[PDB]
Amino acid sequence: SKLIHVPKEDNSKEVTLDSLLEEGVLDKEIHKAITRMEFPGLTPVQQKTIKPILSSEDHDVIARAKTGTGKTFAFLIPIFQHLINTKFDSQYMVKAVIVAPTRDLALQIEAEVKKIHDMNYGLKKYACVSLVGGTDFRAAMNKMNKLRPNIVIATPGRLIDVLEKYSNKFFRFVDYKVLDEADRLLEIGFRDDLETISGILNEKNSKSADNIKTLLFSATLDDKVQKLANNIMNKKECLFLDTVDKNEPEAHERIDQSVVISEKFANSIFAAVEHIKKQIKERDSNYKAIIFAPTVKFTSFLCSILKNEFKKDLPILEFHGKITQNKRTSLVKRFKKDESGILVCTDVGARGMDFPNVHEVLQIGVPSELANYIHRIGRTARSGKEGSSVLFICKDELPFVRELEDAKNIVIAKQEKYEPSEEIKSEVLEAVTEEPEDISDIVISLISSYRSCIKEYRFSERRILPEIASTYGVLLNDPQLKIPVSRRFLDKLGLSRSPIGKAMFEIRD
RNA sequence: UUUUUUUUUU
Ligand SMILES: Nc1ncnc2c1ncn2[C@@H]1O[C@H](COP(=O)(O)OP(=O)(O)NP(=O)(O)O)[C@@H](O)[C@H]1O
Ligand SMILES: [Mg+2]
Repeated sequence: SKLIHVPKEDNSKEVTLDSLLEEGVLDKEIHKAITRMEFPGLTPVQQKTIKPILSSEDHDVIARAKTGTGKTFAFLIPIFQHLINTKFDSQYMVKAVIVAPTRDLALQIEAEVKKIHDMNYGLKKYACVSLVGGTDFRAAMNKMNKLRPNIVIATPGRLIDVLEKYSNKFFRFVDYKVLDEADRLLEIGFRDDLETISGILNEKNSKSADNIKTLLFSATLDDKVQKLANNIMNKKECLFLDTVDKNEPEAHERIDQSVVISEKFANSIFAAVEHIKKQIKERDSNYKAIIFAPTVKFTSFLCSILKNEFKKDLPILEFHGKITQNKRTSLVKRFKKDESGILVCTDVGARGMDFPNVHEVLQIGVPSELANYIHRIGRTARSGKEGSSVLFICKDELPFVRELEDAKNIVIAKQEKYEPSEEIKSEVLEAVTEEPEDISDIVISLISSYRSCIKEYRFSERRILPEIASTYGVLLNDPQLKIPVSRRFLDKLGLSRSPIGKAMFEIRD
């Protein structure tokens, strides 16, 4: 299908809620809702996408816009307008399906729909239900039946689950599907699910298999997502609306980026602790920060250290996929409202989540994928605000920083070295209550995570894996101690004959 | 000795 490029341009007439109202694109009721939010104007992506999304042209839409620049309302505004345009047709049926890669992001998008409802009670007739995992299935279906929503927001697993059982009842009249964080939903492990969802929706559609229009949004995407999305895009024309220059870096330019390079992976923990201690002092505890880590087990470990160091100064919140869904939701609600605190998380919180007035994004080690560097740091500097980010890595992770320059055109000007004092090491290690078996589990989780991104980040396997493994000895304060394991385990790892495996493990079987 | 998410509360 034909991809039509509409690139970023300089002096082009500003689009406003009024001008869209005056020109007949937006109805009074949706103009009213958004006006009462009292935004200075419409963001660039909103100005660019609202009219094309609503145009009677038979096209799909792809939109690129930097983190924190209002992509959510860029799709919700025209979705509401479509619901108004067709209000007497199939009024009890789902007309728009929005899919997100995480439950908390799905729930956030729903909360934003509810804000529109709150600014104009006349829009409540266009009801919304979220379909996400870790929530009661029956309670959610009771809500579908009671409210007969025109808008569904969902994560892929639970959406497929509902569709296999109830696609005929609610989903035969869908006109739009939206992939938020589209590039993420089209990677391995979501792409097949999105193809399944798209196939069901197209097959059940009462008008035709090509009826549904598809909208893709992300801060990180290009021409190549069209290829990846080929089986889910129905229309013969695809509009690519871009608010970023072709060669311009995708990272938000307002973020003051830096990297702190240690000799050892474990030293990044000490660097981060000292950085946080200094920020708490200098800002008189007026400090709101998010710190990312590579694995669930390590995030949990890092939370223990940060609580021991900083619980007296700031709240420390632990956010990952093994936290119960009730707690994930309640902690997201709190950190959205709070003026200060530290959110410690995995890449579950890398994309989409909008926590106002975060001062800094910190990262210990590398993201779960290259693009997530851009999304991670984009948790700060949202809707016009300032922000900073610090990447704490060790020397053997430097090829990641080179790949950021090579692949994404991101050059971090501020780079410095770090070496921990014996004082900080003692302070951090002595409060660690984890048993050796727990430290082993934690470091093994890191070995696995790093092993999986060696090719993508161009690491040297023979250097990076031993360095990650050596964290075990560092944390037990004995640097020639290796991780005790079984031969059966080493065989499973595929390192039984490797000198790399010999440098990491001791067969204490 | 589940590497990040993502139905199984249908
Ligand atoms: N026109 C506007 N003017 C000012 N703020 C806005 C506007 N539209 C939305 N916002 C706010 O901007 C913040 C970020 O919007 P959001 O839609 O989450 O960004 P996004 O582009 O999806 N970011 P990401 O998902 O991180 O790539 C939210 O707090 C919105 O309320
Ligand atoms: Mg978003």
